Amino acid sequence: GAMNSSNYAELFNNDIKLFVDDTNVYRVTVHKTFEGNVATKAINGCIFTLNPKTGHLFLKIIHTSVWAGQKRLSQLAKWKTAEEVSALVRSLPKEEQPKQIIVTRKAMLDPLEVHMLDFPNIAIRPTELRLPFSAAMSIDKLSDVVMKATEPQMVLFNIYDDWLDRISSYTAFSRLTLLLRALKTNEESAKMILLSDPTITIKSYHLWPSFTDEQWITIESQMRDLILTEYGRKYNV
Amino acid sequence: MNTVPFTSAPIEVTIGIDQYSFNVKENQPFHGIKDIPIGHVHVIHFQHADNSSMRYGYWFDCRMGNFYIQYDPKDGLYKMMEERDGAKFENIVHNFKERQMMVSYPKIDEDDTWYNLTEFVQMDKIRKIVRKDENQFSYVDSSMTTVQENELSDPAHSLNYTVINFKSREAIRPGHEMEDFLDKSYYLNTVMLQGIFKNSSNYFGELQFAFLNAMFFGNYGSSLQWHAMIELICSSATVPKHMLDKLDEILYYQIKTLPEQYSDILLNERVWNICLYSSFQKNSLHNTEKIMENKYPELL
Ligand SMILES: COc1ccc(Cn2cncn2)c(Cl)c1
Ligand SMILES: COc1ccc(Cn2cncn2)c(Cl)c1
Ligand SMILES: COc1ccc(Cn2cncn2)c(Cl)c1
Repeated sequence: GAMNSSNYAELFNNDIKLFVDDTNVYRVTVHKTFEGNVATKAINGCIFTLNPKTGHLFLKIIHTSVWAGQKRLSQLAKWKTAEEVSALVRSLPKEEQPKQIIVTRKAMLDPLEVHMLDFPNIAIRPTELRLPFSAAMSIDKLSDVVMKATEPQMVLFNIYDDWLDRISSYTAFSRLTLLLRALKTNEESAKMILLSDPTITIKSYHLWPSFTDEQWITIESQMRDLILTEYGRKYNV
Repeated sequence: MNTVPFTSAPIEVTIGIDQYSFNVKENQPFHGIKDIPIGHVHVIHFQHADNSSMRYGYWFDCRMGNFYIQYDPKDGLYKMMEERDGAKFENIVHNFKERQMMVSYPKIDEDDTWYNLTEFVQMDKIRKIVRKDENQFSYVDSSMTTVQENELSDPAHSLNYTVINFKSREAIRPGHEMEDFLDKSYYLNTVMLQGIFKNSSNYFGELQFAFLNAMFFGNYGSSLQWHAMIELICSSATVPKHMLDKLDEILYYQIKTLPEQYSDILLNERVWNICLYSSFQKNSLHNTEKIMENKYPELL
């Protein structure tokens, strides 16, 4: 059934699973035409497929060419997501294939179930959690590879950097969701927090800066405040 | 005109024959039903006064044999049986008629309800859905489960309806996932019509038989088959034009005949609203949509 607050910790057991988020697959800018009508221009997108135990991120870049000549693009985008997740699973050796796939939006269940009929043993699950994976395009290096892509492309990342050498996957996921929740609620503030100290750099093979344990605590606290703050600014509390 | 002679009526029972129902009191001198139209299948069904649980009944065709009902006090039900000695049969029926101990199937110049409900239903197909090859008639009841229901427990007592699953490999071609799931024409026309049913009449026959089992016996799995066969047509963008027109007539009479007070359990809100108002065929069922809106506007 559904992944929620009660069974949260199943994400960190030893059964391979993936989260799939499709919120950045189909992306458009809305503009005015010369005649004063409105039209969309698509820009490159990405499927966010994450193993929460290992941090392994399979970033499938959705190039705008996949939309050419197609209709009902918001609906196509869910089936294209499912088509690409299915292809990923097929490409993996049997012992690396997920035992469960958790979609962050219920509208993905039928497209993915259908594309995964060949895998009756892989459970397709929704979730009641409001996870901040839409903010993945606020991570500079991920947005950069998406926007620079001239063809379909799969890029592999560890979204936890090296954190698992020092903390558990539960704690790494909590850190990531806090970072992404902050970037979603106020990207400018959030990014200011992360990069204000020029002496803390991002390694070439990392996504986030090389904070010490003590500096992550400060960072993490500053991200909480931001989220609480914006909650007041937003609600007047 | 054909006859179904009853040895007796030892227990109080509501007896139904197609869309008709009537009450027979315990040990009332009742010896059957006369004037049954030849040329159609029929169903004779039963609900005991003392245990309205288990509606049960027999599908039959009088052209295939001489059939009668006799109560079995060990198994506790009205059983259909076949009498092969045609002479001994005619005699017993004639005696019963002369003493006027039979009720009569009604006939009117203005009625085609039963024909319209059973138009494509054929005893030979019923006997493949309900397996019991030693008899020429077929027993159904409230509790019997379908093969599909069994998959998701005794197989000999199952309703062998055609499995219809929209999220199955049978329904979905590799490489046409979105196409085949959103437009089910391939599954309707190639898999089911050309492949399994062979023609639309056999398809409509199973659809009509599932409806009738749902209505007369409150057979849950039958209702599921009925809704699934409707939905497969309604969710298909390409349907032979003759099939759409015939479906509209089929469903019109089903809706017309449904008891007003049973609409709450035999009509799937999701399927009907989808079929009438969202599906490819939302504008192709004019008669059915007009009777649904005037009779059951609440469901919609
Ligand atoms: C009520 O109709 C019927 C018809 C045939 C039989 C069977 N039988 C008749 N005479 C000898 N055997 C019975 Cl018992 C009842
Ligand atoms: C043989 O079919 C039928 C049909 C209708 C009736 C008429 N009726 C009697 N009580 C309730 N309805 C009868 Cl008795 C037999
Ligand atoms: C033939 O149509 C169908 C549809 C849904 C189900 C699944 N189900 C629904 N209630 C109980 N089981 C089945 Cl068994 C058959």
